[PDB]
Amino acid sequence: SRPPEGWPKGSINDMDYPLLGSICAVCCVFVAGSGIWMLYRLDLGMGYSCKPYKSGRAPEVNSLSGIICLLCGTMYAAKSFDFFDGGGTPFSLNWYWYLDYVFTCPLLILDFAFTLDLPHKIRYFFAVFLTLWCGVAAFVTPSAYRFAYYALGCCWFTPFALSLMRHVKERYLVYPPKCQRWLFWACVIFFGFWPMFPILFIFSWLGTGHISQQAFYIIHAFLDLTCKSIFGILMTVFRLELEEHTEVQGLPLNE
Amino acid sequence: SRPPEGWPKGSINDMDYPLLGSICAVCCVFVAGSGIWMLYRLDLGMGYSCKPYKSGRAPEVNSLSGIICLLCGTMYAAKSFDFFDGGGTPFSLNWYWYLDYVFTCPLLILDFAFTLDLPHKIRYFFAVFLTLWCGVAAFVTPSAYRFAYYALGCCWFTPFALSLMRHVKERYLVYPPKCQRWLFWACVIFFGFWPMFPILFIFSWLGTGHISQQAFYIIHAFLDLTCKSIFGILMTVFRLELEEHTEVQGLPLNE
Amino acid sequence: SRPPEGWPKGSINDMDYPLLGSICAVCCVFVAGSGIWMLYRLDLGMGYSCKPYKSGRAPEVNSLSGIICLLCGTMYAAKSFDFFDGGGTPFSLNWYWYLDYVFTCPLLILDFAFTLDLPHKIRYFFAVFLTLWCGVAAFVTPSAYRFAYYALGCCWFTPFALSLMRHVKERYLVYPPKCQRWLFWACVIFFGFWPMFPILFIFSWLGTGHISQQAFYIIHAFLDLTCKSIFGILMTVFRLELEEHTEVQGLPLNE
Ligand SMILES: *C/C=C(C)/C=C/C=C(C)/C=C/C1=C(C)CCCC1(C)C
Ligand SMILES: *C/C=C(C)/C=C/C=C(C)/C=C/C1=C(C)CCCC1(C)C
Ligand SMILES: *C/C=C(C)/C=C/C=C(C)/C=C/C1=C(C)CCCC1(C)C
Repeated sequence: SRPPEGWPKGSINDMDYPLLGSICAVCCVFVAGSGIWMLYRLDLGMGYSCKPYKSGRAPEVNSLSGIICLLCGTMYAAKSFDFFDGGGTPFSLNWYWYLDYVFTCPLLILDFAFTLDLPHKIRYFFAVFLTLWCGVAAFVTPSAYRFAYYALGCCWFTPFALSLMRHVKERYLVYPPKCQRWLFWACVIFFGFWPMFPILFIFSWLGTGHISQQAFYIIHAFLDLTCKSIFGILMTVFRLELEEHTEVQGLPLNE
Repeated sequence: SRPPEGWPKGSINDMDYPLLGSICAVCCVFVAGSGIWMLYRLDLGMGYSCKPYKSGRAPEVNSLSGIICLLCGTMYAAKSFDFFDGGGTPFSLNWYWYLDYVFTCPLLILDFAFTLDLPHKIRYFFAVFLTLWCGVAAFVTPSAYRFAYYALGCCWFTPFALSLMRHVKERYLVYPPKCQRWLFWACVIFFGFWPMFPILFIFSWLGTGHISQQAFYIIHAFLDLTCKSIFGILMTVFRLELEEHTEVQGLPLNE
Repeated sequence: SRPPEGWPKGSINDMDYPLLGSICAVCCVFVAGSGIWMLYRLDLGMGYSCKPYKSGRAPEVNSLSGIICLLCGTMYAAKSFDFFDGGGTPFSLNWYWYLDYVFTCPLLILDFAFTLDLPHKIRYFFAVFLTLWCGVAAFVTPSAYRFAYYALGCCWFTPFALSLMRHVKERYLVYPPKCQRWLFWACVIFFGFWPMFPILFIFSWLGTGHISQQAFYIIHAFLDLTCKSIFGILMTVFRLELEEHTEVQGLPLNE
């Protein structure tokens, strides 16, 4: 991909590769670290009290928050190696925008859906999956059909966002107030930050032209830290509060 | 992919791109529309009587018919954008024949297998998956090993077709006559149309040479409409008849 | 991929393609054959006595050993067609080292994990998946970041190997001595041979330079025969011994 004489001067690929490499490297360590904390604490037991799991194992699906973090962090390690190697390398996760997200965003929606017991888990998964594929297509397409792909993207996303809103709202009163606190912050992230991604696309170098490819890399690093690690920690703490109420103390869910 | 001077005149890629774009666009709307009807009716309740689901949710796997339709329709939107953009675009679902089917055909077999309660669901899934990958390989390979890939394809498909025949036949008498009617039409499609795909490959421009790449695109649009939408509607109506008998009226399956 | 004038003389791709084709072809037949035996015997019933399954079906997950074999054998058929066609063909499973393993190795770990009832099945799956992706990246990367990808690979693999060791050791005394015999050989393969793959990478033409690309193809054919077929047969016989004890004879697991 990289011209043997380096990227052209005025090229969108004429970036500060050392800085980009560095930023991915730190993001790699914090996101992966958060995942290790998540799996560790999950194994410790149920609730803050750390009541022993009857089976001696946590439920399989509780592992998704941590796994998503370890997977996102591993991709940030790859992304770093590409930047430090100057970009345009044979195995570049920095070349096809959104391809990495095809793997992590559908897992995030499942994690949220198992944690709250939302209906229509298969639908939510495919809604998210198709949305990210439209993004990928949108980014590689140089014609105006760029915006045909983007719109097709928005067609999937909008009914997904509104459906999820209604479903979370229905379950938000089932949980006790202590649980309700963590659920609030996770909703802020989901409904605050997920819309940021398509709004950013419009102002990028592929739309209006306000945001450079370099700034775009740095911004997605902050967004990935928030949408994976912090969200992950919020799901973990939400599940600890929930277990303390229902399992350690034996109380019942409003429902 | 597209030469800057357009496709050569005698080229297999010298096609009526406006017509192809148009045809994919209509197929996109009908297939996606059918899927929306499928998920809507599923949510309404069990049977024609629309008896409330006890849990308040349909079973997850009942969503596959509709999902398959929404996924196939979304790919027909992509295929349209590629044709209208003249073909050979960076994100072309019209370039690698059969790649799209790698995602939808294994889902169709699961849908049919959950609906009838066939054995060996994991086997059926991988049988179908491998068959379509052989097709993909067959299409990109320009040598005579084209027919080595095709044969390897047929090796997977033939024992799958015969195994399924036997398994459907065993379950066809379990169901009441009203159900038996819909099951018949779905079998016609599965055993009539699925064989059409490999028979078409032989007469294509990659075999004998009777069918042009353009005609081939138009024919697969009709086959996708039949194998996804109509099949989908037949599964839906079959499940409505079945639920009316077993759930609303409480009758028992012959079995 | 292949220069129209053939591969250069001193090229790593100047190989004995007839011999390579031949070797893949035999490996294809034995691995696929073993899989057919595996599914056949599974269908026969529970234990050596072949006690009828109550449901009339084997459990779905017992099919994985055979499926993995049929999938690996099918890829060896593809690999053969590529070698006989001289290499560098459009659908070459011989071009991107380790890509094929991305599909089979995570399935092997699930098969082993369902058979022994190991905890953390989702974690084990993703540990293996990410490791093989690091291999793929390592192989295509020509820079020294080759060894950054390899190390990242080893970061996933090492905690996986040690975790599995501890978990198998905990379950190895649950099973009766007759079962314990087969479990021993399967552990030899898993802990003997899986480490062979990264040790080979170091001595290859991409590391020190002791092992040629040709020898490397032949060695992986022997390793795939051992890690898929023989392992597969060991899992099958282990499950037959186990069922004879617990199901046919009704005895209890130490646990
Ligand atoms: C961890 C990364 C996350 C949560 C990413 C989410 C990304 C989106 C919600 C992206 C949405 C898009 C559209 C709605 C349409 C156009 C293309 C996208 C991918 C930017
Ligand atoms: C919705 C699309 C469907 C149901 C497609 C099915 C396609 C096949 C059954 C194709 C079969 C093939 C072979 C049996 C061998 C050669 C290659 C194929 C893919 C044409
Ligand atoms: C059937 C094939 C099997 C069991 C292959 C297993 C392969 C590995 C365990 C490979 C391991 C690697 C590393 C630990 C790091 C570097 C890259 C690999 C893929 C060679």
